[PDB]
Amino acid sequence: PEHSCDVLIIGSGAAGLSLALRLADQHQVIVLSKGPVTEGSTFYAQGGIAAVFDETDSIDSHVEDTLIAGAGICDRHAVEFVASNARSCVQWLIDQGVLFDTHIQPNGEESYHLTREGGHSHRRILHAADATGREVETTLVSKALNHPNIRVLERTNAVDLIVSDKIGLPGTRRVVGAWVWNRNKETVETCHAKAVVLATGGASKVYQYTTNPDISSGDGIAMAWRAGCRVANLEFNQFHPTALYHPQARNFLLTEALRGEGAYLKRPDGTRFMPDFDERGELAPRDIVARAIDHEMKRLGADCMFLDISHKPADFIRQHFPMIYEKLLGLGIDLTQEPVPIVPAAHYTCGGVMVDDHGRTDVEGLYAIGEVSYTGLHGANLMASNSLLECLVYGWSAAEDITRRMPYAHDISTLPPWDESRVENPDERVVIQHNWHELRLFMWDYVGIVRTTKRLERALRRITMLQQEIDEYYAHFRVSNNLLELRNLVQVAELIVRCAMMRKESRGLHFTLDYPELLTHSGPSILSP
Ligand SMILES: Cc1cc2nc3c(=O)[nH]c(=O)nc-3n(C[C@H](O)[C@H](O)[C@H](O)COP(=O)(O)OP(=O)(O)OC[C@H]3O[C@@H](n4cnc5c(N)ncnc54)[C@H](O)[C@@H]3O)c2cc1C
Ligand code: NA
Repeated sequence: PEHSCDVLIIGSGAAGLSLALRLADQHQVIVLSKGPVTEGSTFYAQGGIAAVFDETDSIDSHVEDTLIAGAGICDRHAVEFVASNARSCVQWLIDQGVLFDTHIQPNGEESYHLTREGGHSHRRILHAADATGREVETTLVSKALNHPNIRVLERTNAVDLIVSDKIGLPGTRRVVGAWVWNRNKETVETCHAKAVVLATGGASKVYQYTTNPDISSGDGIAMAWRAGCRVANLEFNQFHPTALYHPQARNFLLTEALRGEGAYLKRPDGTRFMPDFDERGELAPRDIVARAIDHEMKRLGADCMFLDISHKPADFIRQHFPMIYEKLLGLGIDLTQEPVPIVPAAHYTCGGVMVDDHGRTDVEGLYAIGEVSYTGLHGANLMASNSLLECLVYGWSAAEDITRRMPYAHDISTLPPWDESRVENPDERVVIQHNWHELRLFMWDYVGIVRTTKRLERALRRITMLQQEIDEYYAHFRVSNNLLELRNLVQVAELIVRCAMMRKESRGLHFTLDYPELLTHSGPSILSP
């Protein structure tokens, strides 16, 4: 028909492309990508992927580090599980063409050089200079493009998934495709499939400041919800503690790896502030550091803080942080000689769509893996470099489950075409622009790093106004990117806030002045549609 395949993968970053390869030798796969095929967080990951490779290190530490960085609510099977398959998955990646920095020199022979970021307690982060992402994305991309059974559809923005009991199909609720805005030809076309996989990324763009590409609008979280999936833990959004505070800093992240190799966190006056907050100093986990930086900006009334690796050999630095060095230089900053100004910005969505060990969601035929998901691995706070890591493990387990299921799968039926609504309004379009800004601004102030019930009230009320306001002014409006994206950001913002109002405690990334203490029995926050 319009478009047909066996497995439709929505998203083409680490989660999707990698899942796509595993499926390719025996399935017909179509990977969508809302912008160019490589635009996505993955392409921008710097510091690398955690796995366990050193004789000295052990799966045990990597788990325990994760259970700690997760502030008590990581789900254990989930952490071990995943702790227990990296390299293999990491190895798989390598067997695909990925080149991680080789050492040269244990004191006998060559290996994979390894960094560390906060919460780690052994060195096990494979990287490629200070720009792992480019190497992974670039490669999975190239493999998927040169494979007969995977069709890559760029500039294709999914709008919603097709659920059988919603289009009068009979049988249990299950996904059977998605309607997609074909950016280039400006229609919504229909894509049929036997399995749909959400690999869309996260949502940090709901926040005014973020380390993210402009794609990270939470679309798949929203799609899944509109389709019936429960979602969880969306109050746990991570604000990476060191993003560049420079006017031309579109949105840039200085890797945690910097701290991992000696970088320092300083006050505008030169002093190191972390030890006022946590023995773990520069390498404590992110909810705690981000909070400290936030605390100090407020107390001091300062625009910012600084990241300094000067104390270190120009050469070390330039060989281990090429990309960041090349690029702070264009902004007339010398990572080699000066402290860089940095601020905490929205970086990763710890929560998302509930899914089990094979990436399955609550709706048959619908999977989700990667940042768009919630597995239990990150509890209340991700540990650095577990993210790409989750993307890979779940692309595997999911490939396995699907593969086993495809042979018994129902035959690809015809579907209703999307009802292109078609009204226009040059001015109201602009308004859709005001609202996006509006949202991102109030979520920063009202569902940010420090929180209170009363601010969460303000946030929900404003989101409610936005949704009422949207049904009313943009239910008949012709599809477009901005409108698609705004419906999604607003939807996801609701789940975030509602999840945040449920937690009567301060844990991991959720900190609220009205409950500074810990409950003794916690768990995830769960919302169902
Ligand atoms: C600056 C930065 C650095 C990072 N560095 C690291 C690191 O070194 N190590 C690590 O583990 N993690 C790192 N992360 C976190 C980790 O990078 C991400 O969580 C991971 O890349 C998420 O990948 P993904 O496959 O799940 O989604 P993404 O790579 O973000 O891609 C999602 C894909 O979904 C597609 N998509 C989204 N919405 C739609 C839609 N509506 N319709 C159709 N397609 C859609 C997008 O087009 C995109 O192709 C970093 C993140 C950032 C932002
Ligand atoms: Na997630």
